[PDB]
Amino acid sequence: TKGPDAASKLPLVTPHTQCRLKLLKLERIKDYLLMEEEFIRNQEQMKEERSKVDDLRGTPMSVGTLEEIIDDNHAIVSTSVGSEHYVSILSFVDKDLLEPGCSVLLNHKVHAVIGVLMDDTDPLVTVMKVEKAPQETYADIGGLDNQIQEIKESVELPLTHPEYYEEMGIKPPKGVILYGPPGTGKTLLAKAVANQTSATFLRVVGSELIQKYLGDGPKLVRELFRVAEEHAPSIVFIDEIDAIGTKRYDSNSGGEREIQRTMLELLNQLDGFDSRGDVKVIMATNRIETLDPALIRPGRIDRKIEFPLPDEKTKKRIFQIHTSRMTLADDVTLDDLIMAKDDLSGADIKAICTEAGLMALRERRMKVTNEDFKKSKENVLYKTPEGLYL
Amino acid sequence: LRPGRIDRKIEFPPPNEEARLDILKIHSRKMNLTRGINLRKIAELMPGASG
Amino acid sequence: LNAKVRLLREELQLLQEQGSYVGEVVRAMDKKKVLVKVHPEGKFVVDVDKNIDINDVTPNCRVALRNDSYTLHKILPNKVDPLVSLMMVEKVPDSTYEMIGG
Amino acid sequence: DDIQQLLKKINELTGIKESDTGLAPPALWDLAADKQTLQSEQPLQVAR
Amino acid sequence: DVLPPMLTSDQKPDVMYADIGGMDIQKQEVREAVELPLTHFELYKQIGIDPPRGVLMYGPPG
Amino acid sequence: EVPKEKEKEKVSTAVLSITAKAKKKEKEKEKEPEPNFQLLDNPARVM
Ligand SMILES: Nc1ncnc2c1ncn2[C@@H]1O[C@H](COP(=O)(O)OP(=O)(O)OP(=O)(O)O)[C@@H](O)[C@H]1O
Ligand SMILES: [Mg+2]
Repeated sequence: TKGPDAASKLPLVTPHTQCRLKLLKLERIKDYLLMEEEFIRNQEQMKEERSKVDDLRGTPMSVGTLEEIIDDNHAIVSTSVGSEHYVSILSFVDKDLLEPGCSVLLNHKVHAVIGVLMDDTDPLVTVMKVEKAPQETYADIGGLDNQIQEIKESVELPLTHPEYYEEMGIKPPKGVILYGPPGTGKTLLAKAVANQTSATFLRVVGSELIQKYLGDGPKLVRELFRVAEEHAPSIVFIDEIDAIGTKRYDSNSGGEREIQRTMLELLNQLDGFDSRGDVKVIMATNRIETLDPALIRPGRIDRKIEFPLPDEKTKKRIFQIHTSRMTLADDVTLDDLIMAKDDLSGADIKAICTEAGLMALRERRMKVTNEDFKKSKENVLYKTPEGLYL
Repeated sequence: LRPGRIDRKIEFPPPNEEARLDILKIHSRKMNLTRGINLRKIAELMPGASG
Repeated sequence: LNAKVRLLREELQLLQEQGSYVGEVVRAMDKKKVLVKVHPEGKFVVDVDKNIDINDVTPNCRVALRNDSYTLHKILPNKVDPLVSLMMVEKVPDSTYEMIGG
Repeated sequence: DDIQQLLKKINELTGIKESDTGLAPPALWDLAADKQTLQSEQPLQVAR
Repeated sequence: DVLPPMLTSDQKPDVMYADIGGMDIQKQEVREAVELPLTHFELYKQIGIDPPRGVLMYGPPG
Repeated sequence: EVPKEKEKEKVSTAVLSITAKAKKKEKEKEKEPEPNFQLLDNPARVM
């Protein structure tokens, strides 16, 4: 329960089109940043008893795991060898931080209690922690307005307006799936939440909760959710949950049962016996028909958001987004692609724009043309018999 | 295969005519060919043959 | 002759010095202190020496600790998973664009 | 480019915290605790 | 020190070319594919060929 | 001579990209031979 961590993001100069206004704004960023760096360097360069006490402290402090504190100055600790000891307790510890399972610090020679290390989170989870601020705010999310509204109600509003719900006793949703075809914005709508959310964001990948050591997966999951609850009123983004989410079956192998165990621990965390704090789960998947009702349940996953292949208006707005930063030719009408009802994803629109720019560059030009868009679509698109209907 | 992870998808069609000739030359340079070897004729005699 | 004699002598003197363990830094907590886990035993905190700056001790990096006093004394070439570290291409294949046609 | 490099430089200058380490506040410590570190190390809990 | 460090190809075979009868064509082809690249590779350089590493044998059950 | 302990000075103001502009604006608005003898005394430190 340390409190929210979130991420540090510098301000975003509003202009994108190459402009002296953009230059001026970005030089404003530069000058304040240089000023911060100055203050740091200046003050920290321009500008006893505890020193000797910490010297007495064993220099190569080891880490054990406390077990069954006894008395006031004699606590039992362990070691990373399977052995354990009835070690002494010095006068340097704050005390009251020593609880069973606590990763304690110990002296190399004396093997006493010389610390508590109330900071031990597994590397496999701290690396997954998010501290960058990916610049994907809710401006490049063409259309998808209903999905963004739902996700905003789920994630933002019980942080920036915790009065609507308390006014009427209702409690905010705890989980949201984003499910759909290959390329719709299910990950952009997570990136933008990371951007505008002042709460900690936690990457997660389903293929990351499957661990080699038997029983380690349903401990990594506990570590993940304990870090989420302890460290922040946060958000946990399990991308590609179909990596562990498949329906539980009887199975006849060890690995499948272990994966199912990881699922069960995830479910116990989402809605177990005890409770859940202010951790909001955002899950992503390409197929929702291949998941366990256990995790698709509306107690752990209170909202489900389809991401259907964007319609005509959304597709228009997506070309708008992904060509805005390009030198367009006046002879280009961004409707030839719109009108055709060929399955076009948001990623497909992005690839069309990129490929079109490339064809122009090959034509020795730096501004798109209608023929270039036509060739780009034709050479980008990847993939009922006639007359069976009508 | 989404155009977000694999952006471009090149195809390698079975060498057509005179592309088969190019491959014949490439893999027959380090060789001892007589005056009167027609790598073109070899190409036609090889229809639809991969590299 | 003096140069070669002295080189051999210094080599012997420096080679008679005890080695150092190789562990991985879980996280660089505080300047001059690093929480590093050294295989196969548990994880210890260190007393980083003066010859490498703390900023270069990033998490998940291989650090050598003096076998005596467990003092970090280098930033080893961070690397993991030999299964794949034996995967980067060292020898450039011999095929050339001139070997393709059509 | 140099804004990015200055971000890197400031993160190098700072970005490391002193951590908890369980150090106590004063008025409750002990000096001349050498009695401990002169009588200690009891490797029991492995006795049954 | 570097200690000079197995599984197969140490139970030295016994059958021989005098033992195998007939199949002169098969012996020729398998040899040109398997042995000569290892004994006379100059013959292959002269023609300017890549030795055929890899051959497959058809045939009834035995 | 006693080394005059110098004040702990800082780094320059760095280029805020209009520092030089401001300085220029303010500026514009404002607009023994050594001898060849010694004559040593009677006890002479004659090296
Ligand atoms: N509404 C949108 N506006 C702009 N780009 C979009 C939009 N929806 C999707 N994209 C494109 O999506 C790409 C990222 O992949 P996306 O989030 O769509 O994948 P996904 O299939 O939903 O999820 P996952 O990444 O888990 O496979 C970005 O390149 C972005 O161009
Ligand atoms: Mg995505």
